[PDB]
Amino acid sequence: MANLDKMLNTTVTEVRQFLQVDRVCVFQFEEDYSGVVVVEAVDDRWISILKTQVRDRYFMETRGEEYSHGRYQAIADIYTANLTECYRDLLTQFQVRAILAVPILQGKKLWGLLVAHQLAAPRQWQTWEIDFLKQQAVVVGIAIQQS
Ligand SMILES: *C(=C)[C@@H]1/C(=C/C2=NC(=C\c3[nH]c(/C=C4\NC(=O)C(C=C)=C4C)c(C)c3CCC(=O)O)/C(CCC(=O)O)=C2C)NC(=O)[C@@H]1C
Repeated sequence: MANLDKMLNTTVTEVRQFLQVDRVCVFQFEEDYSGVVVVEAVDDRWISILKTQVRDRYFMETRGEEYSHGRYQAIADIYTANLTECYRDLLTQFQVRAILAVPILQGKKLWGLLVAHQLAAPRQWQTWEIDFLKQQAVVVGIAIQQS
């Protein structure tokens, strides 16, 4: 079968349950580095962002180049982090307190992001959790090719 959608759904569920976080989702980039939240596991208590189309200026202007070379975002508390206003308001609209966002690659090509959000309260991200989510993104990268 190699059903990609099923594997991705299982992945984000697996991650959300194991890290005990409020949302894990996959953001898939369009050809211009806009994109869509294509798969999501979220706690019922918060609003689902599934299939939201996002036109993020940082991604669209850089064309993901930094994320293609392994940059990631790990922020425990988005209100004390130094974020520009419009990006903080996107996160606020997604009800985010803390964010761990890692690149999903096809070779060196940035295909999307694998993102964990904490929505209840801030949350320190541990070293291993960053490695965990990155390694999950590796597994997704393999699956995408062969889907
Ligand atoms: C203003 C014009 C807005 C805008 C600008 C910026 N976005 C920025 C960085 C950025 N954007 C993302 C995107 C997501 N985070 C998610 O959780 C999801 C979906 C589930 C998406 C699509 C991330 C991860 C980052 C961090 C990049 C990084 O620095 O590692 C920035 C730069 C950050 C800053 O200076 O605060 C700007 C500016 N994005 C908007 O949507 C509107 C258009």
